[PDB]
Amino acid sequence: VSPPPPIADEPLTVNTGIYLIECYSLDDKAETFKVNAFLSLSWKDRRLAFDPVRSGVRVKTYEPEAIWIPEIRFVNVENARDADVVDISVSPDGTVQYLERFSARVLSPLDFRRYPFDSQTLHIYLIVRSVDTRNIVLAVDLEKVGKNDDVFLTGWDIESFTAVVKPANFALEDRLESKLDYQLRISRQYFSYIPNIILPMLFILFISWTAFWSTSYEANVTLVVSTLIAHIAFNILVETNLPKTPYMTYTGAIIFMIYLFYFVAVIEVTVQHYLKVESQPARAASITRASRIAFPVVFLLANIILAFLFFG
Amino acid sequence: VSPPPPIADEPLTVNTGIYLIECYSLDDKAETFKVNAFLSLSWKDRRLAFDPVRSGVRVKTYEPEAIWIPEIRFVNVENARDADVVDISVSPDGTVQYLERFSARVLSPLDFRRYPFDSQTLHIYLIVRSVDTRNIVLAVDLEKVGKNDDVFLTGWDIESFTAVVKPANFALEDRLESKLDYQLRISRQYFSYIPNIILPMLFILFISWTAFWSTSYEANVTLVVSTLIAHIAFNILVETNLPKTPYMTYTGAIIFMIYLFYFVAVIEVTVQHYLKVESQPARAASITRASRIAFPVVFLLANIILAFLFFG
Amino acid sequence: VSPPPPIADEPLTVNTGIYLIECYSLDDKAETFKVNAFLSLSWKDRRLAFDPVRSGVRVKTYEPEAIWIPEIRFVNVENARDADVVDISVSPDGTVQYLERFSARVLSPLDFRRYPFDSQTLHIYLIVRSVDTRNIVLAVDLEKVGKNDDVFLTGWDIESFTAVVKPANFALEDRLESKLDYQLRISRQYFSYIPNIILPMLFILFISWTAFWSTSYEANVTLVVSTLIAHIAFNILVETNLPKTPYMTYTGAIIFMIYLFYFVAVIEVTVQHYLKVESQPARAASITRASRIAFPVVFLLANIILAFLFFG
Amino acid sequence: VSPPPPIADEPLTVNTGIYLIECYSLDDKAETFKVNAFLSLSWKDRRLAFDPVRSGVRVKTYEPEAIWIPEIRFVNVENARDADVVDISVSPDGTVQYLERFSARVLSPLDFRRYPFDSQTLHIYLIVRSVDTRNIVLAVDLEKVGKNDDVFLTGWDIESFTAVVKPANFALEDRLESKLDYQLRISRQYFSYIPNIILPMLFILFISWTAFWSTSYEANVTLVVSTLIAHIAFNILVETNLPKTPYMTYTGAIIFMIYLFYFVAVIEVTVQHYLKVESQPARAASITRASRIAFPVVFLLANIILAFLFFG
Amino acid sequence: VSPPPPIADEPLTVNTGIYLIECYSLDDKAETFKVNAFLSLSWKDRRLAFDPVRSGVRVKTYEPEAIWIPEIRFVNVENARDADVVDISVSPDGTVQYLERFSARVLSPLDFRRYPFDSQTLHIYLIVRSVDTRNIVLAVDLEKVGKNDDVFLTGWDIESFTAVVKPANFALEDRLESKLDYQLRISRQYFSYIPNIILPMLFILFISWTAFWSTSYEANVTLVVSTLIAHIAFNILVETNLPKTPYMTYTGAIIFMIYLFYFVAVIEVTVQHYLKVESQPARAASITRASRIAFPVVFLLANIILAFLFFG
Ligand SMILES: [Cl-]
Ligand SMILES: [Cl-]
Ligand SMILES: [Cl-]
Ligand SMILES: [Cl-]
Ligand SMILES: [Cl-]
Repeated sequence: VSPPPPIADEPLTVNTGIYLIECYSLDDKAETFKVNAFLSLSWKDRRLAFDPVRSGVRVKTYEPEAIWIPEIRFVNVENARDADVVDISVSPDGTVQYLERFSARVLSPLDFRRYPFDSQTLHIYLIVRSVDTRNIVLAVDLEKVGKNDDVFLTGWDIESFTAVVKPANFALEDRLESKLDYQLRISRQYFSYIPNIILPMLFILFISWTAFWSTSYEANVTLVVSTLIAHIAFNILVETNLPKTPYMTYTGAIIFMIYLFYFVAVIEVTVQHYLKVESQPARAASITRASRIAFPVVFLLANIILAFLFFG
Repeated sequence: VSPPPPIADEPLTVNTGIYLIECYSLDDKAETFKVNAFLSLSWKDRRLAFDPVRSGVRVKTYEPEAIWIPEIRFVNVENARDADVVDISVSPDGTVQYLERFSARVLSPLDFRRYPFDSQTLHIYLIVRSVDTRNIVLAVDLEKVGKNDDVFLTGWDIESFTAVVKPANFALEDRLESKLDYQLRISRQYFSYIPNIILPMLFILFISWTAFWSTSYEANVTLVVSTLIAHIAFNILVETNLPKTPYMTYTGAIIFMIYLFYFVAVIEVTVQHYLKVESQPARAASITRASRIAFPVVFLLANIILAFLFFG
Repeated sequence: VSPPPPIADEPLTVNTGIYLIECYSLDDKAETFKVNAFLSLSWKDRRLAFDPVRSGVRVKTYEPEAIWIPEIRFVNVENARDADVVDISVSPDGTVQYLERFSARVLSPLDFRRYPFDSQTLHIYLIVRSVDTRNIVLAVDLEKVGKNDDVFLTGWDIESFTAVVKPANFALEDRLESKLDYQLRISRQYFSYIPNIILPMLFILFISWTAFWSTSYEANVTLVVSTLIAHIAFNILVETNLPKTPYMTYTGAIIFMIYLFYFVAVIEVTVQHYLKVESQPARAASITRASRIAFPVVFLLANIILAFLFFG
Repeated sequence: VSPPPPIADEPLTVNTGIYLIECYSLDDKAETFKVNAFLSLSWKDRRLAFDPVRSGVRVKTYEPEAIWIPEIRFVNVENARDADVVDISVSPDGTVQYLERFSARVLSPLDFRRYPFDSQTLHIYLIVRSVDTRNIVLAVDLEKVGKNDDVFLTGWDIESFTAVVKPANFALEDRLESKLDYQLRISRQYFSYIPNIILPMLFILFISWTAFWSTSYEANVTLVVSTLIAHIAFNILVETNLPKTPYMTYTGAIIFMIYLFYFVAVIEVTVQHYLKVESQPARAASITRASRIAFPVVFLLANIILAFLFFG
Repeated sequence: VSPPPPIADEPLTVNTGIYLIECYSLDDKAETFKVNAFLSLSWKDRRLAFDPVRSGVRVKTYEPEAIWIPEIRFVNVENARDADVVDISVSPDGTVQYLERFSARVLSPLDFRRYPFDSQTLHIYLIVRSVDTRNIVLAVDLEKVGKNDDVFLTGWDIESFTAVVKPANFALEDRLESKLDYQLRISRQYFSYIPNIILPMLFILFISWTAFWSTSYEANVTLVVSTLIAHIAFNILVETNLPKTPYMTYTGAIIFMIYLFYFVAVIEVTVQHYLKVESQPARAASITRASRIAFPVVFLLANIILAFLFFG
C-alpha cells in the first residue's frame, strides 16, 4: 500500500477536521488536560480506482489495512495518540471520509492572573509527515470541525472552537513544515466563588473592625488577635482549591492587603491604650473616632485601585 | 471474513446485553468510574448451516477467526476496552452466539446540587458501524441484561439497571449509526452524615447562642469569636470529603447562612455593650431579650425556605 | 489445542493450588489489597502420553504454548493478572504439571462495626467455563496451599489461609461453570491505637471537667471552649481512618457522645452563672457539687453500655 | 538458540554482580522503593567460544538474539523488571560479559522504631531458571559488585553493599534452591530533625511551665490551655513527614508523655487555686514552690529511662 | 540493514544534537523532571552511498526500515524513551538528517539550600552502543543543540543549554567508551515569595512585639501566646509549598530563630510581672524599656549573620 502517485504536479490538498467528543481532567499544576475526540481526514484520491462503475454506486467500507491513511503527528502531547479507528466510508469515486476516536494528554500554558474572572485558550498543533510523492499541504475543512455539544468540563463554559494556518517557524526548518492551530476558548464560572470565599472574609474583617467602638484593652486584644487566627485558618481552607502559582495574583494581593490592615489595626489599638494610660483621653478619643471612618474608606479605595491595576 | 448477503428484508439485527460483575472507583472530581462485565452478541447468518443429517450430532461449532463478527465500540470511554473472546457457537439454523469480557473507564456527568440526599444516573453508550453490503441495527436482549449480587460501591446502593434504544444519526454524523443506552441508578447512603456533620455544627451554634443570657462583654467576645474559629475548623473537616463543585449546592448555602448568623450575633453584642456604656440599660435589656427569641425562629424559617427551594 | 474427548460422559478435573508470598497495600477506603503468589495446576489428558521405555525419559517438558491449557480467571479483580509461566511437565500416563507467578489487586468488602478491634475475611475466587463438549470441574490440592513464614502485612495478624473444597456449580450466559473460594483470615493489632488516640481525648475531657471546682465565669468559659476547639482539632488529626459507612461504628458513637457531653457542660456553666447573678448562691453551689459527681459516673455508665451493645 | 551442552559434568557457574546507580522513591507507607541499577553476568562458555583466533583477537559483539541468555528472576518485585540491554561483548575465546539497565519496584520490610536514629537493610533475592543440561548454579562475583558512588539516596548514607548465597525455602521443587541475597545497609542523617522537631516542642513545654511563678488563675488557665492547643497544632504539622506506622515508636512515646505532663500541670493549677480560695495560702505556696523543681527533674528522668529502654 | 563498512579505519563520527521542546513536572521529592524534546544525528555513509547521480538533486525520503539507525541510550532515565520518528531525509551527498520526539523521565540531583534564591543544573547523559565494524565516536553538533524559545517550567527561567564531551568514568569500562553531558541551567523566580511568605511572618512577629509597651499581665500573655499559635498555623500553611528536605535550609533556620525569639519574649514578660509583684517597678521599667530597642536590633544582626553564613 502506497499513497496516490503524482498526476500533473498539482500539490496534494488535505482537508482535516477535529470533532470534539470529551474534554476532562484539566490539571493546573501539571498544566495539562486530557482530551477525547474524533478526527477526520478527507484527501482527494484520484488515480486509485474505487469501482466507479454505475452498477457499483454502493459506498464501500474499507479497513485500515486497505489504503494509505495519512499519519498526522501532534506536536504538544505527552505520548503518541491511540488510534481507535472508528469508521471509513469511501464513495465509488476517489472521495474519502474517515472518523477515529483518540485520547491524548495535551500540554498548554495557563495564565492564572485575575484568577476568579479569567479566560483561557487551549492549543492543539498538527504537522504532516514527508512522503516520496508530491508535497502534501494542510487545509481546514470547515464542515468537519466542531464539538459534540456534550463535552463537559468541570467549572468552565466553552465559547468557540476554530482553526487557522500558522507556519511552524521551527529552528530546524528542514522544509516549510506547514502547521495547524486549533484554539479552544473557555471561560470560568465565578458566581459560586463570591459566597464561597469572598463574603466570609469581609464578615471576618468587619468583626475585627468592631473594636473601634470599644475601650476595654483586653477585649480589643482578644478581638483582633483571634480574628487574625481565624483569617489564617480561612486562608488555609481556601488554599486547597487554588492551584500552585509561582507569580502574583489578584487574590494573593487581596490576602496581603488584609494582612497589612490587621497589622495597622493592632498598632492603632496599642496607641489608643498607651495614650489613655498616659492620660490624654481627648487625643485617644479623637484618634478612635477618626479610625471608624478612615479604615473602610481606605479599604474601598485600595480595592478600586487594585481592580483597575489588574483588570486594565 | 465477509459480510453476510443482504437478502433479508429487515436490516441485520443483533441482540446485545451487558451483565455487570462489579463496579468500583467512583471518582467525583473527574466524574468517571470503572466497570467489569460481559458482552453477549447474537445474530442470524444463513450463509453457513449444520444439518442434523450426515453425522449431524455436532449441533454447535466454534469458529474463532474464520467468521464475520459485528464490531461494537463504546462511546464514552477514556481508552478502548480490553476484551478477551470467550466462546463462539453456531446454531444449526444459522444464528450465532458471541461472548466477551471487558474492563473500562466510563465518563459520566454528576450532579451534586443535593449533595447528602442526591441520586445519580450512570450511562454507557454502544454503537455499531455500517457496512457496505448489508445494514445492521442494534437491539436489546432482556434475558441477558442484569448484574451479580456481589456488585458494591462504597457508599451507594444500586436500584436498577435497564436499557433503551436511542435514535440513529446521532450528533452531526448521519451514516445511519444507532446507539444504545444503559442506565444504572444509584442512591447515596446518608444516615452517617447526620451524627458526623449536622449535629455537631448545631451544638456549636447553640453554644454560641448562650451569649444572650450574659452581660459580661469579655465573656461574650470570647464565646462568639472562639465558636467562629471552631466553625472554621469544622468547615475544613467537612470539606475534606466533599467533592469540589464549581457551582452552588445545599451545603454551601447552609454554611454561608451560618457565617451570616455569626456576623449578626457579633453586631448585636457590640450594640448591647455600647448602649450599656452610655447609661441606657433598659434599651439594652429589651434588645437582648428580643434577640433571645428572634435568633432561633429566624434560623428555623430560613432552613425551611432553603429546604423547600432546593427540594421543590 | 483441543479439549480431550470424554470416554462416555465424564467431566474433566483440574486440581489447583495457591501459595502466598506477601500481602500489602490493604487500603481501607477503597476496600482492596494487593498480592503476588504462585499458581499451580494439574489435569489429565490421555492424547499426549508416551512410552517411557522407548523415549528413554520419565517426564517430558513442553513450552508455554502449543498445548491445551485451560483458561483460569479470577472473578473479583480490577484487571487481569500478570502471569509468567515457569514450567510445563508431563507425566507418563498423561497428567500435566504447571506453575506460574502472578500479581493482582483484589476487591473485597470489609466490616468496621468494631473498627479498632475487628477481624476480616478476604475472598479470592477462581472460575472456569465449559469449553467445547468436554465439561470441566475444579478441585483443590491440599499440599499446594500455603504461605511463607515471611508473609507479612503492616498492622495485621494472619491466622489461616484455606480453600473451600466444594465448588458452586451454576449456569451463566447459558453455560455451566464452577467456582472456588480462597479465604484469608486476619485480625487487626489494636495496641498502638490506645496511647495514640484513646487516652489524649480522655485527658482533654478531664481538663474540660476541671471547671466544676471554679467560680470565675471567664475562666470557665475559656476552659470549656478551648477544650472544645482542641477536641475538634484532634478529630481533624484522627479523621484519616474508616470511611463513610451505612451503619454506626464504635468510635463514631464515642465521638458523638463526647460532643454531647461538651454541650451539656456549657449549659451547666451558663446556668450556674445566671443563678449566681440573680443572688441565689446556694442553688448554684448545690448544682455545682452535684455535677462534680454526676458527670464521671454517667460517662462511665454510657461507656459500659456501649461496650456491651457493640461487643455483646 | 540453546545453552551450551555438557562437557565433563562441570556445572555452569554464573558469576553475578549488581551495580547500583539510583535508589529513590522510598515510599514507606507502601513499604517499597524503586531501584535503578545495572546488572552484569558472566557465564563461562568454553567449548562454544566463537571465533578463537589471534588475528581476530578483537572483542566480538553479539546481539541479544544471537547467544543464549540465562533467565534470572527477582523473588520480591511487585512486577517483572523492565530490562534494557546496554552492551554485551564476547571475547574471541573464553567468557562473556553482559550489562543491562533495569528499573524495578522492590518490596522490603522497614523497621520504623527508633525512627530519627534508625538504620535499615534492604534485600534483593535472585533465582535462575534451570534448563535440560547440567544445573545452573549461582555465585557472587565480588569484583563486579559495587555502587556508582553517585547514588541519589538523599537523607541516607550508604555503608555497605555485599552479597551471599543462601538456600531457598518456598514451594521446594528440588531445584531453584540456590537463591542469592543482596543487602544494602543505609543510615539516616538525623541532624536536621533536632531543630525541625525536637527544640520547638521543648520551647512550647517550657513556655507552659512558666505558670508556676504566677498566682493569677485566669493567666494560668490561658497559658496552659493555649499551650495545649499549640502542641496539638504542632503535632498535626509533624505528622505529615511520617508514614502510617501501626506500632509503637519512640516519637509516639514522647508525644504521649507530653500529653500526660499537660494533664498533670492543669491538675496542679486547679489545686493551687482551690486551696487559695479555701483560705489556706501556705499549702498553695508550698505546692507551687515544690512543682517549680519537681516538673523538670521528672521530665529528664523519664526521658533518660525511655531512651535506655528503646535504644538498649 | 547493517552499519556502514570500514573505509580506511576512520571512526564514524556522530554529530549529536538535542533540541528542547517542552520541560514540565519538576517534581522535587522524587528528584525527577520530564522532558519532551527532539533529537538529531548527523552520521553519513560513504561505501553505502545514497544515489550519487546528478539527476537526483531532490532530497530523497526514507523510513525507519531504510538505513541503519544508531543505538543511543540514556543513562539517568527511569525507563526507555518513547521514540517517535518524524523525519529521516538523506541528501545526494551522503549525509543523513534525523528528527524524532521523545518524552523521558529524567533523574537529576537537586540542591534546596538557599531555597528561594537558588539555581539548579540538570544533566542528561548519552552513550552509543558500539559495533564491531568500526569504533563510534560522539561529537557535539553546535548547529542542532538549542531551545524552541517556548519551553515553560512553571516558576523558573532558562539561562543556557550547552553540551560537552566527557569521559565515561564508569568503573565497568566495557569498551573504553565515551559519554556526553547536557547541562540546563535554571534560576527560580523569587518575587512572589516575598509577599506570599516573608512579610506576613514579620507582621505577626511585630504584633507580638507590641507587648513591650503594655503593663497588663493578662493582655501580654494573650498577645504572645495567641501570636505563637498564629505562627504555628502559618507554618502549617507554608509547609505545603516547600519540598520535604532532609537537610538544613535558609527558611528552616529563619523559622527556628523565630521560635527562639518567641521563647525569649515569654521569659521577659514573666520576669517583668514577677518583679512588679515583688515591688521593684524601677527594675521592671528598666527591663521593659531596654527590650523595646534590644529585640529588633538583635533580630536584624542575627538575620545579617545568617545571610552571610548561607550566601557566602
Ligand atoms: Cl501523535
Ligand atoms: Cl472500545
Ligand atoms: Cl485473570
Ligand atoms: Cl523479574
Ligand atoms: Cl533509552
